[PDB]
Amino acid sequence: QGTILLDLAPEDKEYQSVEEEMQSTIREHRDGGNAGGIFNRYNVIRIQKVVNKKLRERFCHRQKEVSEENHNHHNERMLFHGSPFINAIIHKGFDERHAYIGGMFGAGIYFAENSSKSNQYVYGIGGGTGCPTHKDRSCYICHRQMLFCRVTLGKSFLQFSTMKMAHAPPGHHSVIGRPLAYAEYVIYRGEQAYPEYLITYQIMKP
Ligand SMILES: [Zn+2]
Repeated sequence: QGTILLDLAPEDKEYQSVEEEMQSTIREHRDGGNAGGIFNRYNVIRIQKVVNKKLRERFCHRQKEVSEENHNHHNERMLFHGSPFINAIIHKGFDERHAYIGGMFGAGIYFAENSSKSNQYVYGIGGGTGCPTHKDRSCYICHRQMLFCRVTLGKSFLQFSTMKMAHAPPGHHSVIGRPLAYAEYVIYRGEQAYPEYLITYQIMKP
């Protein structure tokens, strides 16, 4: 019932689909690569499928709950996640302890539709101290990991202003924050995300 990790063959449709979503969603960030480093491309080392029967059942139960609360619209999206606690997430799921961070859109679990936005969170807020080994936010050596996740958004609060908020208004299951304007997706319950794919990669020096 615990986690099984399956290495995907680069010739597999799933590997190719995930790598292409990861590469195609790279953007040039407003910070000129301060947080996540300077790159236009990833070198994908491997992609692992994450199979956890218990996490999947709880995700499916929560999605049905959210669907019923939002006129049968669970609004599932495939979104990227970066976190220093990725290793814990694939084994134990999104734990509101340590999966939660702060940001412009309040405390919660942060996802992005752009892989390069999630890359800014891999080593912590604003890239933290960068890679453990070289303390380098733009390390081209160290292997990074990010997740590509199934995320139940239900009813989203759309935030567009650069205003610090604590939490979404009542009756909302997520925030979509857009302060260019790359969208960040915040959820408040760990069971609203399933870590489908573990991507091991390097950022490439242009
Ligand atoms: Zn490094």
